[PDB]
Amino acid sequence: CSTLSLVRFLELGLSVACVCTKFPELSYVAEGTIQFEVQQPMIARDGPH
Amino acid sequence: PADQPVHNYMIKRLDRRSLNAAFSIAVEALGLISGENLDGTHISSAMRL
Repeated sequence: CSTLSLVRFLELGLSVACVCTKFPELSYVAEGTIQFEVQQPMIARDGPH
Repeated sequence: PADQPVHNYMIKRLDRRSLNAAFSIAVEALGLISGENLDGTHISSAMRL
């Protein structure tokens, strides 16, 4: 006979690419989003500029 | 000549009538009433209520 070799995802190395998480109500969820905040630096020039 | 005093009998029969009223209940809800489609959440319980 043959024996099936199981594999568990978190034991691979690929898991370092994504932050998995349970979410047992994903079927009830319409469009969902995420927001980013960011502000840039600036330098104070002189002369004609 | 005189006349004797008259008697008589008679019968009256019944008749048939009936009432009715439909009561339709839905699909998604019959899933939740019987507990079959029920999921373990804090949101499915409220919809079942």
